[PDB]
Order: sequence, then structure tokens, then C-alpha cells
Amino acid sequence: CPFGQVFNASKFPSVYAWERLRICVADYSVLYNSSSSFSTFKCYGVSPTKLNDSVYADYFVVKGDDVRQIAPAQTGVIADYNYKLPDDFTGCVLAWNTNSVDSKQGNNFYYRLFRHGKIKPYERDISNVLYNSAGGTCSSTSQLGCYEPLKSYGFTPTVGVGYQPYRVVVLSFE
Amino acid sequence: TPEDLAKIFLDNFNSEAENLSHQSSLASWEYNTNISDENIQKMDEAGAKWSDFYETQSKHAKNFSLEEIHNDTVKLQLQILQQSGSPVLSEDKSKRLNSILNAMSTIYSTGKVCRPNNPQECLLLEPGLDNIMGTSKDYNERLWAWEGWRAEVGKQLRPLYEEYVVLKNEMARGYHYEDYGDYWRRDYETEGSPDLEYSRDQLTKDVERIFAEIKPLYEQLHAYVRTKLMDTYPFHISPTGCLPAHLLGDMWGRFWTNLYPLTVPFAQKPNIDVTDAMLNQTWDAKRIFKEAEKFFVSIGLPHMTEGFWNNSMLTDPGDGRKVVCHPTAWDLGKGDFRIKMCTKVTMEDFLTAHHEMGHIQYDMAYASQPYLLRNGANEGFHEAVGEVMSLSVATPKHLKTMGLLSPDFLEDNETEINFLFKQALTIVGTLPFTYMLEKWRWMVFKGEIPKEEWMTKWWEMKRKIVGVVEPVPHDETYCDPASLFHVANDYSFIRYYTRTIFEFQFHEALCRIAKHDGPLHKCDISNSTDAGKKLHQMLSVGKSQPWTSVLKDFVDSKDMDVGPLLRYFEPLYTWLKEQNRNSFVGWNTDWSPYADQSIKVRWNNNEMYLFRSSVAYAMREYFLKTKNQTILFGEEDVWVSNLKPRISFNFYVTSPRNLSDIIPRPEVEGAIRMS
Ligand SMILES: *[C@@H]1O[C@H](CO)[C@@H](O)[C@H](O)[C@H]1NC(C)=O
Ligand SMILES: *[C@@H]1O[C@H](CO)[C@@H](O)[C@H](O)[C@H]1NC(C)=O
Ligand SMILES: *[C@@H]1O[C@H](CO)[C@@H](O)[C@H](O)[C@H]1NC(C)=O
Ligand SMILES: *[C@@H]1O[C@H](CO)[C@@H](O)[C@H](O)[C@H]1NC(C)=O
Ligand SMILES: *[C@@H]1O[C@H](CO)[C@@H](O)[C@H](O)[C@H]1NC(C)=O
Ligand SMILES: *[C@@H]1O[C@H](CO)[C@@H](O)[C@H](O)[C@H]1NC(C)=O
Ligand SMILES: *[C@@H]1O[C@H](CO)[C@@H](O)[C@H](O)[C@H]1NC(C)=O
Ligand SMILES: *[C@@H]1O[C@H](CO)[C@@H](O)[C@H](O)[C@H]1NC(C)=O
Ligand SMILES: *[C@@H]1O[C@H](CO)[C@@H](O)[C@H](O)[C@H]1NC(C)=O
Ligand SMILES: [Zn+2]
Repeated sequence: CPFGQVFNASKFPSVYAWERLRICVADYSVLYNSSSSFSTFKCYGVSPTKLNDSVYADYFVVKGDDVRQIAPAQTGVIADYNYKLPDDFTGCVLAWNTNSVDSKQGNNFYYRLFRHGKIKPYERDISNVLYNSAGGTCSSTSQLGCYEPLKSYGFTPTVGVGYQPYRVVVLSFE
Repeated sequence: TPEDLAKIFLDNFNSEAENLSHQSSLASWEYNTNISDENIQKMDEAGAKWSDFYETQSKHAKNFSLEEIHNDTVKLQLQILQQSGSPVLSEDKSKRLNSILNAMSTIYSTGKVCRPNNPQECLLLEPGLDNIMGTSKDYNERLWAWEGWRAEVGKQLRPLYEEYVVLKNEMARGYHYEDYGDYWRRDYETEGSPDLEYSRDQLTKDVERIFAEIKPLYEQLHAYVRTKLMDTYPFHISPTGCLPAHLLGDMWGRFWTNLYPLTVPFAQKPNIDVTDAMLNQTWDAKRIFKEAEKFFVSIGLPHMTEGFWNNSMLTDPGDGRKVVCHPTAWDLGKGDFRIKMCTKVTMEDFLTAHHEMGHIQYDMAYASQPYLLRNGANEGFHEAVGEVMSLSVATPKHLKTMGLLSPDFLEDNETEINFLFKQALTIVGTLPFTYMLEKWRWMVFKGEIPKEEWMTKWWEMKRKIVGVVEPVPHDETYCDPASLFHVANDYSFIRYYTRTIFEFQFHEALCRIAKHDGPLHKCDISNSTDAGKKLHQMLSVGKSQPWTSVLKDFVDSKDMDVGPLLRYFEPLYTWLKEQNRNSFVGWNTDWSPYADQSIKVRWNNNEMYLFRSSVAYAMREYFLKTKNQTILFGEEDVWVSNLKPRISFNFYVTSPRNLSDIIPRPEVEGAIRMS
């Protein structure tokens, strides 16, 4: 199966609009033979020495500091509104630093900050309407209480390691 | 409900601001590193977008009630937005005020003084006059530069400053402050428990208290300088009186640093200078910052990040672009920290590197705070933290372990005072200047001093507080407290007073945790992680807590305290005291350089004009008829002193356009009697 189209992909999606491909021979030569490549690598419910003996891959760009939210039983802007995993989760989360690729002039990634309620596990909300802080809907951001739910990451070539884009791939083993 | 809505508002502001202020700051960096016509307009464009956003959000922030918020880190952020970003002025008054400030800045920055033998030769302040006041020993040249500046730039800023004060007060009242002076010192105000509260109108009481405690030491420094300075400028300085303003080694008299070479305790003892050691050992500009880092690291502070080392302009790049060589530490936002310097292999720029890295450690410390709270607890803390670090590395003990000061070098108690004296001229000699400058401005904005009394009160209180007297009298067409950078460009000057007081409170606290045993002026907090981590705790708080409580947890007190300053300089004090045994200590505010030879006379500005013209007339005829000399005296050549409107005044006359040459009293009296 084309792991090269996920890990070696030319572009990743925004965290608010993550993409999912379904996974053939279960190779691991790109996961456990080169671990100096990944900055973060944590597994849940399974060990690196057990996986070898449907797996769908969810991938997206998130800033370094928010990488910690990509885990079971987490809270936060990403965990609650963009990408949620169930407490009973089995699989691995891998991430690496791609500042040299994604932090350019015309590369704009977005995350959701405001929503009328939290998202369910594996739910993907890609709508874009004005958020009314008092409840319901509104128009014109000039009016107090009206905000845009999607905000960009201010990614630039020279910014801190905690504000640098990371490419995250989540392998869920069902 | 209303608190949650306020929180949503702030969450929107902070997430939207963080990646917007970044662009404006980044554009500013690029401009100062590469000065171009294209870069300046990009800087303004990025700045404009940020400013517009802030204004809109500040206006929105006004319709949330503070009484409905039960959270301190929320209520505080609302207060910050509500009281700034949106002046309450008519469009005509918004176009105007921004047209006076720009005018004043320009007039100051392009100001020049020409010569009374030659017009096409004019000196500018920065490359010119400043390097005369700090070097020359010629009474007459010093007077020219001093007076010329005030008589050239000062006369242009007077009518602008008057309009400025009126408009700024109206603006301040739009934020519900009594006046602009009151607005300025709002930064020191705190809310909280009855024990930890502080009122903005308390600052005007506390700085006075500290000053009164400082004065007894200043008087000893003053008397010493006066008796030593008298041997360089004989017949110009009285043993019982004030020092002439132009003889202080500075254009404004802000620092007495440049008097050191004239007033040095032990001229036969050298000062420590490792510029030669740095060059001999083959130091470069980079090594200086690596050593600065090592110092901070040794006390448990974080290492400098890679972004700093790769992006900062630490050394002038050579050529191909013009840079602004004015040392400053930058926080670009979002983990992007930099230092902008044109570093040279010298001792003075060694201490500077430590000072600017002191800033960047602080900026990192509170990076975790909400955008609006990413600042110091107080405006005086940010420079106290930076400066306290330069005291610990100026100590010979540090240079000896570093290998910059020669091995087996001998130091004694003769040279410790030689050293403290030099510092006193910078730290103590500047405090009464800062104090009375800000005090005067406060009274002007408040409205205690009428426009017609601006210059009379300025020099009246300056002679009383500082002990400095003008070489020539000034009427109300002048504006001396406008020919200085901070006054012309609308900056607060109190932050240069309180940071000196805090600096030594921090110094003593640190030298105590580090278990120093000995004199306070010879302590060293290097390798002391117990003092370092205690400091870090005080820095990381940012502005999320009132400075009174932030200070208490670090220094074990609340109000600012000069005690530590007086103790630091105690040695020196007890030495000056035994030197000033045959001299007079203190001064009398009734002596002036021009009061010896003047005529007492016993009624608006138009009547005074006629009087002065009449005097010039009598002079012209007296000289022509008596000595057969043709001298063209004008109205501008007759100076008026001690004006007590309608009743009396003093006057004297100088040779045409010659400031230094005063006509002998018996000769001018003759002209008056003759006609
Ligand atoms: C991308 O492909 C190359 C060549 O097969 C491989 O060496 C590299 O590890 C792949 N990258 C990732 C993240 O697997
Ligand atoms: C690569 O993975 C295989 C299978 O787990 C393992 O036997 C081999 O030692 C790994 N290579 C390295 C260099 O660890
Ligand atoms: C400075 O800015 C000018 C104007 O855009 C540009 O042409 C020049 O190359 C810049 N200098 C450097 C070193 O980038
Ligand atoms: C403040 O919010 C209230 C409630 O929606 C609204 O009535 C009022 O017009 C708003 N005031 C301002 C200054 O926008
Ligand atoms: C204020 O809000 C912050 C979160 O924004 C919370 O951590 C803190 O405990 C709150 N304080 C109070 C008194 O509610
Ligand atoms: C430093 O100065 C001493 C003078 O005694 C000289 O001998 C030595 O060679 C100099 N250092 C260097 C690197 O030249
Ligand atoms: C500075 O940038 C260069 C780019 O060629 C890089 O190789 C070097 O490692 C960077 N410096 C640091 C401290 O990372
Ligand atoms: C700090 O300790 C180190 C040894 O770890 C020593 O080499 C250095 O000289 C000490 N610094 C000072 C100022 O004593
Ligand atoms: C320096 O100390 C010595 C004692 O070691 C003392 O006799 C001398 O007078 C002191 N110098 C001054 C200026 O007090
Ligand atoms: Zn500073």
C-alpha cells in the first residue's frame, strides 16, 4: 500500500480539514528503521515490537505546540474542535518538523477556534460561517459578538520551534 | 454569561493579534537592517494594518462591564484595551495633534547651531555639538554651544509645546483622567487587597520621599565636584553657589560622566580597561555574546535559541546596506528573539552585550503570558533587570576568572573609590535631574504653572533642586525643557528614576541569596543558581500580577526603597565627607554668573522692548561721544534678569552678538547716566 503518498506527500491539508486514506503487505521499514526522522512518536495500546506481528491514516499540518493535543483523552482548541481521538484508541501518532517546506510566503494553513459545541471522534467540520458569541448566527464582523471560526497559523521561516509547522500522520488500527 | 462573552472577545483578540503584530514588527526589523525607500513604505503598511485592528478591538472592549468579570486575568486585559488605542477627539484635532508631534520631532532632529564669525559653518547636535560639550575645556566655546542650541531649537518648539500641552490634556480627559500628567503615571497603579494596593496619585508622593533621602549624598558629591572643577574654570565658579549649567560636561546636564577626567579622586591610579586584552587574545564580536550567554547560563537561565544566533545582526555586515547602529533587543513575537547591534571588541561594548541579553532573557521568561500581558510588571522593572546584570560583571573578580584582567593584578581600597566615584557621577548625579524634569512637566500639564511662568519656574526649581544655574537669563520666548529628546518626542521620563531605585533593591536581594560576604559593590552572582532561579520566578510573571506583589516575593518589601542605593555607595559617602571639611557643602540659590555686574531698575512685553532699545541707544552715543568708537548695540544685546513685573528688574549689556563679553558695570552705568 502507497505509504509514500502519505509520508512522502508534496502537500498536507489544514488541521481543520484533515484527509483520510484507507490501508496489502503491512511494511514497517518507514516507521521503525528511521526514528531520528520523527520528532514525536507515541503509540497507544500497541508496542513497536507487536505491530509487526483496516488501518486508515489521517494526516494534517499543525503547529509544534499543538502536537501534544493529538492524543486520546485530550482537551484544547485542536482536540475539541478540529481533530478528536476516542479515549479507547488504538494506533500510533507520528510527527516531524517541516519548517523548511511549509513555512513559505503563500502557504496558508487554518485551524478552527470557534464552534457551537465540541466535535465527535473522527468528525470533520469544514464549514465556514460567522460565529455568534451570543448563540446562533450573525453577519458582518464589524458587529460585536461576530467572529470568524477559522484562523490561520502565522507560519514564517524564522519563528520559534513551538510555532513551527509539523506534519502529523495518525495510524489507527481497527 | 457576561464574563464568558468577555473571554470569547479576548480569545479572538489574542489569536488574531499574535500573527498580525508579528508582520508589523518583522517589517520594522528589515527596515532597520536594510534602509531603503521601498522598505520604509512596507514598514508603514504593515504597521497601519495592525494599528487599525487594535483601534477597532479597543473600541469593542469598551461595552463590556468590568464589574461583571470575576477573573483577574480577564478584567485586567479588558482594562488595558479600554484605556488605549482610541483617543476622543474631533477629526480636526486628530489631524492637528499628529501635525505638532511630527513638527517637534523634525525640528529637534534637524536643529543646528551656526558660528558668530562664520554663517556657512553650522554644527549639528549628533555629529557636532555633542562632541564639544563632552570634551572642551574652553568656557567660551562651551557657552556658545549650550546657549546656541537653546536659542535655535528651543525658540522654535515653544509655540508648538503650548498647543501640544492643551491638546494632550483634552485627549487624556477622554479616558477619564484629570490630565495628561495623570494619564502617564497610570502604569504604576495597582488593584487588589488593601495591603497591596497603590494609587497613581501616590507616585507623586513616593518619589519625593526617596529624593529627600538621596539629597544628603548628592550634596557631598556636588561640593566635591565644585571644588575640583574650580581649578579648571577659575573665576567662573563660586565656593558658595550653584554650578554653571554649561560646565557639567553635557548639553543638558543629564549625566556628570564627562567630568570624571577633571574630578578624579586618585589621578595616579589607572582604571581597569580590557579592550587591549580582548584584542591581544584575538577576540571577535561573536565571542562577546557567547561569553554573555555563559554568564546567564551559569545561574540557571535558558540558553539562547538557534534563531537568535542565525538571524540577529550582532555585528555590522560590512557594506552594501546602511544599518541603524543603535543597540537594542527585539522581541519579534512567536518565539522569534533577536539582538540588533554593531558590536566592537571593546570593554564598554562587552558590558552592553550583557545588558541587551538581560532584556532578551526577560522577554523569553514571560512568553507564555496572554498577548496583552506580555510585558514587565512595571515599566521600571524591564531596565532594572537589564542593568543589575552589568554590575555583577564589571567586578575585577569576574575579569580575573575570565582571563581578561592580568593575573596577579593588585587591587586595593584606593582604587575602589576611584571606581565608585565614576559610578556616582552616572547613578547619583542624574537622579535630581530626572526628578525635577518630570516634576516640572507634571505641574505644566496639571495647570499649576501659567504659560507666562514656564521659564521662571523651570530655572527657579532647577537651582533649588539640582544646584545648577544658567549662564545667561532666559525670558518666555525660550523653552529649555523641549530641546531635550524625551520632552520633544512625548516620552515619559520617570522610568529613569524608579529603575535606578529598583536596580539596587534587586542587586542586594541577589547578592544576599548568593551568600556574599563583604562590600555590596564587590559581589558576584555568577555560578549561583539559587539567586538565578529566584529571579526567573519574578520575571515569568510578566504583567499578570501587580508590581507591588511581584517585588515583595523577590525583595521582601513593597514600596520602592533607596536604602540599598545608599548602602552601595556608603564607602564613597564616608570618604567624600572627610574631604569636604574645609569646604562649604550645599548651595545658596541667589548667586548667578551674571549677577555681579548688572544695573537694578525700579508694563507688558512691548514696554520692555522699548526699554531695551533705549539702553542700546544710550550705549551707542556714550561710546561714540566718549571714546570715539562706533559700536552698534541692538535691543537683543540688552539682557533682563529677575523681572518682577511692573516693579523692578536687573539688566546688563553685552558687546554686539558677543555672549561672553559683558560691558563693565561702571561703563554701562556711565552710558545710562549720560543719557
Ligand atoms: C520517502 O521516500 C524515500 C525513498 O524511498 C525514503 O527513503 C524516505 O524514508 C521516505 N520518507 C518517509 C517519511 O518515509
Ligand atoms: C528494521 O526493521 C526490522 C524489522 O523490525 C529489524 O529487524 C531491523 O533491525 C530494523 N533495522 C534497524 C537498523 O534497526
Ligand atoms: C535592501 O532593499 C532594497 C530595496 O528593495 C533591495 O534592492 C536590496 O537588495 C536590499 N538589500 C539587501 C541586502 O537585501
Ligand atoms: C452593547 O451591547 C448591547 C447588548 O447587545 C447593545 O444594546 C449596545 O448597543 C452595545 N453598545 C455598544 C457601544 O455597542
Ligand atoms: C481565570 O481564567 C484562567 C483561564 O483563562 C484560569 O486558569 C484562572 O484560574 C481563572 N481565575 C479565576 C479567579 O477564575
Ligand atoms: C600580547 O601582548 C604580549 C606583550 O607582552 C605579546 O608578547 C603577545 O605576543 C601578544 N599576544 C598576541 C596574540 O600577539
Ligand atoms: C544557520 O543557517 C544555516 C543555513 O545554511 C544552517 O545550516 C545553520 O546550521 C544555521 N545555524 C544554526 C545555529 O542552526
Ligand atoms: C564558574 O564555575 C566554573 C567551573 O564550573 C569556573 O570555571 C568559572 O570560572 C566560574 N565563574 C566565576 C565568575 O567564578
Ligand atoms: C586604604 O586602606 C589602608 C589600610 O589598608 C588605610 O591606611 C588607607 O588610609 C586607606 N585609604 C583611604 C583613602 O582611606
Ligand atoms: Zn536598557
